[PDB]
Amino acid sequence: MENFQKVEKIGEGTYGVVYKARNKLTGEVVALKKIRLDTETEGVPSTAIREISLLKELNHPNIVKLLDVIHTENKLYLVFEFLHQDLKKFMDASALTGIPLPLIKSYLFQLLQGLAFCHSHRVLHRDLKPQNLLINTEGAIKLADFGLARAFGVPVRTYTHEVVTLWYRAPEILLGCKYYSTAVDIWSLGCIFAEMVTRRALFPGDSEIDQLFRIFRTLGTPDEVVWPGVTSMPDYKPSFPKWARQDFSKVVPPLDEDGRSLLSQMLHYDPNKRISAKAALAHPFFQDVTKPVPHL
Amino acid sequence: VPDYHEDIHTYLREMEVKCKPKVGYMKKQPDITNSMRAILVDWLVEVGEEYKLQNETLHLAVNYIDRFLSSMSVLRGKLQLVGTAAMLLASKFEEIYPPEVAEFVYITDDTYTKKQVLRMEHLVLKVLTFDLAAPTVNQFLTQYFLHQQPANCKVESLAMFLGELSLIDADPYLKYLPSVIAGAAFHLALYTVTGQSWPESLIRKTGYTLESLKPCLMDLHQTYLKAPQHAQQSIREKYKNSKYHGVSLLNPPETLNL
Ligand SMILES: N=C1NC(=O)/C(=C/c2ccc(-c3ccc(C(=O)O)cc3)o2)S1
Repeated sequence: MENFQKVEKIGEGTYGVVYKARNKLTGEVVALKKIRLDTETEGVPSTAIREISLLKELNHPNIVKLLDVIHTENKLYLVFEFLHQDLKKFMDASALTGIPLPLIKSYLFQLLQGLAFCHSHRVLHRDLKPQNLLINTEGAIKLADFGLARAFGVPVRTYTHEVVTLWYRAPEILLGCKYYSTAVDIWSLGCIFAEMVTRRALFPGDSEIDQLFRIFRTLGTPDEVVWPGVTSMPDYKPSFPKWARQDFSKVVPPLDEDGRSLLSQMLHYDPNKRISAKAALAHPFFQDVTKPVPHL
Repeated sequence: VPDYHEDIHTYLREMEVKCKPKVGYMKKQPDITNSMRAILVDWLVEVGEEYKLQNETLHLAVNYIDRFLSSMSVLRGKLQLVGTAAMLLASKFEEIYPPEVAEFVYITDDTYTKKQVLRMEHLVLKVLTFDLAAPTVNQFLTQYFLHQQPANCKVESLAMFLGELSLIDADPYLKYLPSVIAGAAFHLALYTVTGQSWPESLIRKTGYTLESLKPCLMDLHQTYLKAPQHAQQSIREKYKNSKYHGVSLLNPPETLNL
């Protein structure tokens, strides 16, 4: 730990703070995630334990790279490759101008490649929001923050319900579903795609019921035809208002016929019908795909 | 049932080989024996039943312990500390609600301190280099169950029962990979309950013929027949209960005809 000089606190992650640091000997700029520890209590947090072991399995250009684990008695540091900023800051900085469609297409293509790699190595991310997606100066975007992530089984068991930042949380979690899997990460990515297109969060609810209703008002209220089994779900209420489906030309105006086809497959109600990250990579929306550099 | 099943199967088949313990590590342990490990594993079964822990958590902790004892000499009076920290780590990894350190200390009846349990947690993470996402017989069995035409609960409970019996005995079961033990366990469970055999669709998925499962399957048939005589009995007791369809009460087949 004495080879690193700290440059600046660059945030608070899902748990513990992230610093910019440099290696005093090689010059390498790194991100340090400091995790606080206890004897007198619980040990290494289950959240750090998951993050580090899953990250060891997840070496991919579109997944943040773990360089080292500095495991003391008193402190635990994770050493990461350094990335310039997160997608939430990028989105705010370009809120008036907009993100160019070739770069939205690029970024989504890459997030889906990272995600396909995760899913096909039995990992659920469970926290895809723009602040957990990092970008560099060269046109690359990467999944980060595997603190809430989980290694899953085939078929799945019941996992933690307390899952995904509200605005990016899939309807099957909201409705109290017993099982959920990889389709919840695709939901969040659908939400982010739309957020990039329109510059505002697609479904900015402020409680679980408000989140559901915002979903219902946009996509229509789901029924047995559209989603076999819905009306039989734990937190489903047959008194839910029945809204009609909003037309995507209105929902996400800037997007062409291919982009709207893909988004509606990422926001499918039925988790089993919802497009997979591998299938999504094969969608006509990506035929033209380039690797533009962010115009910051 | 998705689009990732084969990818995951193929990856777990690579990982099981990278995550295996050294087969002969016990011959190089100067203070501990197989029968001591068998007493430890049987106890972890009880700990799991006491805390309502997943079977997966049990399989993981046994993997952590066997890989840890692959590179580390442990005296007999420190063995339960290895096992406790391993079950603590497995719970942290796999459980929705892992039990607390203080609860782990209570189940050792104050044999170790909290400081010790947590210092050992740090050493197991060091020795395992944080590589905790290991394949288990469990993970393979659940995939294999999707091939039962149609779903039989007693078969699944007996397969689970047999895969768990294999944890207790490092001689012979350290010789075999999780996917092989699971094939054998599934075949034997199927054969016992219904008379059917290792299915063609699984021969194709796994690359394993019934012949190739023969060595592990001869062993496991023996372990099954002698189960009611065995020194360790926590698995049989657990599998008598009605959530397991009382499958440890079923009579093994006297003959396999293989
Ligand atoms: N919550 C996290 N989980 C990780 O793995 C992280 C790794 C990481 C590497 C680089 C950064 C990073 C994050 C934010 C910023 C900015 O807001 O400018 C700049 C860099 O995070 S952050």
